[PDB]
Amino acid sequence: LDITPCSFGGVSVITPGTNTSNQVAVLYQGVNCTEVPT
Amino acid sequence: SMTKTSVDCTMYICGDSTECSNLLLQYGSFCTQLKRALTGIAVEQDKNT
Amino acid sequence: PLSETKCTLKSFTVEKGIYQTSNFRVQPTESIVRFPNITNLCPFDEVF
Repeated sequence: LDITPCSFGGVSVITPGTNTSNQVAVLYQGVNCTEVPT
Repeated sequence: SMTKTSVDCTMYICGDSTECSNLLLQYGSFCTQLKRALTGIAVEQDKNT
Repeated sequence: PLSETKCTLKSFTVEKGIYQTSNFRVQPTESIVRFPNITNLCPFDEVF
């Protein structure tokens, strides 16, 4: 049986600052989100 | 411009063990310097275009 | 994730831009131990 390792890909956030808005856009880089931090 | 790369210290140094992540924090900000250095390359490669 | 910007950058406020934070952590579920079926114990009492 082959071994393919887990836990790959980064987490990037896109937000305006604290004097503007609290909304955060989150970029998942390189990982397909059709399959899918606390 | 050239190829923009990013190197994580979690998957490269450690073999996904609990002992390697606990002893990485004793060395501190050594991987804080390397992630800010590869970020500052990738800002200036977009300014070259 | 607004406070993940404040945790990694070690700053009280947030500056406008795009910041790299962290990576995925996938917790394992079970543990698999594989050993073949041998009904014979080793003769350690013969040499002792």
